Amino acid sequence: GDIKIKIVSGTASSFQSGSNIEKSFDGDYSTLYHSSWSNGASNYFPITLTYNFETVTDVDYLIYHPRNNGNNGRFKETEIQYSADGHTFTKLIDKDFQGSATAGKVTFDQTIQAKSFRFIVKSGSGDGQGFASCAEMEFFAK
Ligand SMILES: CC(=O)N[C@H]1[C@H](OC[C@H]2O[C@H](O[C@H](C)[C@H](N)C(=O)O)[C@H](NC(C)=O)[C@@H](O[C@@H]3O[C@H](CO)[C@H](O)[C@H](O)[C@H]3O)[C@H]2O)O[C@H](CO)[C@@H](O)[C@@H]1O
Ligand SMILES: [Ca+2]
Repeated sequence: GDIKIKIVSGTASSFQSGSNIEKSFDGDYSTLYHSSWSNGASNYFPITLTYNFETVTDVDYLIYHPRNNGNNGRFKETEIQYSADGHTFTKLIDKDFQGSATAGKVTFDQTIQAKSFRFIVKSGSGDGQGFASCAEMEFFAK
């Protein structure tokens, strides 16, 4: 029924080497995007994650999949943004994933036309002040 949108590239303002952003769109729920393990800085958060499609595309909802074992980096408070040209970004919604260990779905009020999505991760679960991590990020159209 629903169509999954292909993520072709992305960026992360913080990553641990070997755990860069593309590990969250490789289709494998065991591989992780993971922010830098050096999480002691006062300005460590927020962490900004950008997911890019090939072209502007119709999108109706997204699903964030946290790591399915371990508690380091489960998203908590975020701002979700998107962009129609990959450069200029528009606030979509504030979403609090609550540090949940299960998938978090966000359904948009209306279909949006996006080439890119961006997550401003303000907080995340884990040791110390927390981390940001993601097993898979998915985007769908109805
Ligand atoms: C024993 C020790 O050094 N404890 C310190 C504590 O370490 C936090 C650390 O604990 C576990 O890791 C151990 C060091 C060891 N490698 C192990 O496997 O037991 C956690 N691993 C597991 C499987 O539970 C570590 O989780 C990892 O953390 C990474 C980020 O650092 C990343 O998120 C990985 O994905 C994740 O598996 C981690 O929790 O740290 C405290 C304070 O920070 C210190 O006081 C202890 O001495
Ligand atoms: Ca993955």
